[PDB]
Amino acid sequence: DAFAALAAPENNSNPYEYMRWLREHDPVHRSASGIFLLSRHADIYWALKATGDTFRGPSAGDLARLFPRAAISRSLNLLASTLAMKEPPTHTRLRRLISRDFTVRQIDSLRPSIVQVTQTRLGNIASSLEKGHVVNLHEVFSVVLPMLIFAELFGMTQADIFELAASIRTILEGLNPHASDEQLAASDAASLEVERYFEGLIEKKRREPQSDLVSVLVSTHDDDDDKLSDTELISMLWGILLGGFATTAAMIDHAILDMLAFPEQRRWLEGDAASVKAFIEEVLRYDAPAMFSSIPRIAQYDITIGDVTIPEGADVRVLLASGNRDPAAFPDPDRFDPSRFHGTAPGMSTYGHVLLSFGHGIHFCLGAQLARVQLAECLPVINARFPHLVLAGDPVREPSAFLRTFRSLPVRLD
Ligand code: HEM
Ligand SMILES: C=C1C[C@@]23CC[C@H]4[C@@](C)(CCC[C@@]4(C)C(=O)O)[C@@H]2CC[C@@H]1C3
Repeated sequence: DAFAALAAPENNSNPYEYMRWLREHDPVHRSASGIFLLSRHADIYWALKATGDTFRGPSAGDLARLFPRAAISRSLNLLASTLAMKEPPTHTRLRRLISRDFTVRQIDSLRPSIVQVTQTRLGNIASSLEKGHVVNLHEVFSVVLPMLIFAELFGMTQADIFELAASIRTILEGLNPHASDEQLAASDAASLEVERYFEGLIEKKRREPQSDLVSVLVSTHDDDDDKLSDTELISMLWGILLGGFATTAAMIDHAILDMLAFPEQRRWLEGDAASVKAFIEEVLRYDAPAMFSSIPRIAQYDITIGDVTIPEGADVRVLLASGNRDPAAFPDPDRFDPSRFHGTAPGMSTYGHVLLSFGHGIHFCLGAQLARVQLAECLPVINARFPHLVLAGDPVREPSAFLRTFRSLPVRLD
């Protein structure tokens, strides 16, 4: 069972050796649960692009058949009504309600806050590091920047997002096939607390609307529940919150760790916009924040791939991280090399193969530009501010079945 392999402590630090074995010996892998896992870049790309007809989100019947605990799991039923589980026209309706605030144009208008938050945070980080303290950069920068920026966009107070960060982490870990009974229970319970917060937040924004995404969603719902039902509203709030910062923080963590691990590639962070972006794309390819997606893709046909046949109705997952290191798509895949993404469109290598960390197709990440811009603003500043930064020991990873997140990124000045 590949999902238990990826969650095993042995493979927590570097799971790519197992992923390499999986691509070569079982690329269309059937787990013990009957869930399939695609590890080759070309198959992952096809599955993502084919979502719509060949693959769809689960119906009511699929949900009961594949997730028998669904009637009992608050987290699973909240997921079932997010737009990531839907196809057009429903998917098109939901996405258009939220896409404006994530466009290039609107993300640009956040750059002053990103700079301000970055400079304010670093000024305090510098003060502590010049005394010779050790700083958990994950805790005091990597999570803080996207939490604050997301809260501003979404309509949450900074106090709210910090109060809920622990609930978010707990919810996220229950969203994978290897989740233990305890993790699933804890996830459902935290989803309840998050849902109660949003009930309070909805009434506040109903009575006090601002230029934030939650206010737009609530007014849309209040005006016409066929544009956004009560079920779709609460799943959207819960879902966007889940996706709003945890993976961005992990990207920042990975970027800092790559900065310190490969001093030769650090020069890319000192160049023009294109050179900085190229570094960030290679961070995303080299170690995706989500190894695979919690989102099920249900086969609408028997799908024969080589000698393996995926039966109709089967849940299929995509190992984004493995496709990112597939030598058929990225030569010398274990080399960290920003030149792959220099001068090209975002996510596209100079040889025409895409990174997969943001997905592809109808469910391509809504927040990709928001994530990329935050790191493009702060990473060159970190690099210039602290040239003598080093690790003060091994980073402590958040043990996860599928997310590549950290509990600590301990640094100090040399
Ligand atoms: C580096 C940071 C991020 C990564 C690696 C990431 C990853 C992903 C992936 C892999 C998917 C597709 C999942 C699938 O197709 O099964 C996705 C979709 C999505 N992401 Fe991102 N995400 C990031 C940041 C964000 C942020 C900051 C937001 C802010 C709202 C966000 C919102 C969404 C939404 C709404 C979708 C669903 C889009 C749709 O179904 O049409 N993500 N993300
Ligand atoms: C509104 C939503 C935002 C979304 C983005 C993708 C994200 C999840 C699924 C949470 C787990 C990690 C990750 C990266 C994944 O796909 O596994 C999240 C919750 C539900 C939907 C999709």
